[PDB]
Amino acid sequence: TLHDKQIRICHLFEQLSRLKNVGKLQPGAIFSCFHPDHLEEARHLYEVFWEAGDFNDFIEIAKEARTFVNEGLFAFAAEVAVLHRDDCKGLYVPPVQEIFPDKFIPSAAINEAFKKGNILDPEYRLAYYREDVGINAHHWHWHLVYPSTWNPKYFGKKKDRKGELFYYMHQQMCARYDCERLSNGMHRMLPFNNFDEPLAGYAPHLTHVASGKYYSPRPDGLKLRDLGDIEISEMVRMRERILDSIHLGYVISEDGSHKTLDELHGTDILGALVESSYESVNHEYYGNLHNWGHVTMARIHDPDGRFHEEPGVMSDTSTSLRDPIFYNWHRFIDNIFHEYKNTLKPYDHDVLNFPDIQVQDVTLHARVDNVVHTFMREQELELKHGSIKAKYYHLDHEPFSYAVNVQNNSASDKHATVRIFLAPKYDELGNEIKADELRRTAIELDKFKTDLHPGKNTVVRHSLDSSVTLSHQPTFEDLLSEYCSCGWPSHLLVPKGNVAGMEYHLFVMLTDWDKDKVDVACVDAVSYCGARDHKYPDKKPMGFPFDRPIHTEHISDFLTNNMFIKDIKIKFH
Ligand SMILES: [Cu+2]
Ligand SMILES: [Cu+2]
Repeated sequence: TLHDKQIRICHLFEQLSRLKNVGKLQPGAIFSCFHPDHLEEARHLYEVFWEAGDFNDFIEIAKEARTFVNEGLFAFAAEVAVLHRDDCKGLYVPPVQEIFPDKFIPSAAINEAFKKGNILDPEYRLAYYREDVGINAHHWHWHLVYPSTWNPKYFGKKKDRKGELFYYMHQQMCARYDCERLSNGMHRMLPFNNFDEPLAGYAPHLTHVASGKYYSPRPDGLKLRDLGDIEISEMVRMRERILDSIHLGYVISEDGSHKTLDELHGTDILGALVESSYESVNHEYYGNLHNWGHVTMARIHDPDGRFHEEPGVMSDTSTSLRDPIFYNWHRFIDNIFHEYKNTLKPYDHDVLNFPDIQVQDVTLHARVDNVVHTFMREQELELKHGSIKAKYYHLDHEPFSYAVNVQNNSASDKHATVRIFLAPKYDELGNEIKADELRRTAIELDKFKTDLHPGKNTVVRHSLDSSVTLSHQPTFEDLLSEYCSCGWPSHLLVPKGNVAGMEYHLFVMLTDWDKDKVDVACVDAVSYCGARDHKYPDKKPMGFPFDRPIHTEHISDFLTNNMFIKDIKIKFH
């Protein structure tokens, strides 16, 4: 954690733009976080970096490898290294939007400051969400804490419930996007499940200064076609083999034997073979579905390379959320997991009820009570480390707090985990969204431990303490819970809502912490990012109580005593 070490790490990712089997991908080219060949070389470099004898040696071969290796590859590999090396514990890694400002700021803005029009598509209304600097940044960091190439034996340690977190992090990005479509009066996103459908287009307007090239645009009307490395009918075959297994209740291992998709580990098993991580039980049979969709959608404009055009924004984790088809593709992937959760039996009163506890009231305090206000806000970005500043505007909300009045009818002190979620009340056509439909649109706002003393209790919690968000990201000139960069953007905690004020259900559930607790640095954004070197500190399935099918029609009829829904309104300006 010495400042000396931080400054040295800070120099490694300064103006970016034994090592035999590294240096296959060219400098200047756009690195793909999803293509198998690209990730294999990324693995080799972070393996060299973790094998390095000490911090003196790690900085040495690293300083050495960046002079000839691709800068995307190097950044990926160097961040996995800083994050997992014991000697690097305490050290931050500098903002990705500062390393490569050209992946977060428009091509025009970069051009308009190098040594110094009107809207025609409704999707532009949602650019505040998809093109947000912090959301794209988070997505980069999330995949580096949880990489698909992670080999648990090599590193001597497991990433707990990584397959289940792949599912949950991506289900939440989709659920949060839909709250933004409905906020803007639009329908919920449809899944790209017929692979013969023509895709809608997107032009990213992002240059790749390192070579004077760009992330290739996608016109409207192209349909997925076979690339040299994969055929589309092979992806249809992977989807069918997975649904098969989901409906049978078991998965077939490489040795031909049957692993069962039980309630404990089934989501994790399935997450490992759908994304396709190293931990997949049978890669030759189930494939690499999620990651091959990213690749075929990213190179759809040049399936076989003859045009020598770079991939689209879908090939990178720092830019894929910008593209509207990211959500179509991930709602299709979320449907695979949703088809599995539906084979699970609805929770019983016993698993939901926390018996002597009764939540009596919930109030959101914020200028006007039970109303949250959002607006746009400017921020600058320093471009001199990856040029000087560039201003942009993002969604932000006003600070708020929750006041939950609990009644502990026990004669002793209980310990509870307060679970807070937010879900829209109506759809864009004024209809009440039924209980089961809410499962797909409920976003996690918080999860924290509280102590309940007998009788009346009033739990106060502040929006800034949210277990979903990153509370701090120090700039490059700052470096010259803690030190990790994963976490949802604070300014994007709740949705935009509209000018009249949109209705949202604020759900609060209190469960028994002595049943949820599992046995720690970087728990700032625990919900979405987990904890460093520790297993996920909640035994309940991610998204509880919304992951299994709810058979009641209205969600208020689903409520037990330890649950409460307060209807609030989010208003924009
Ligand atoms: Cu992702
Ligand atoms: Cu993805």
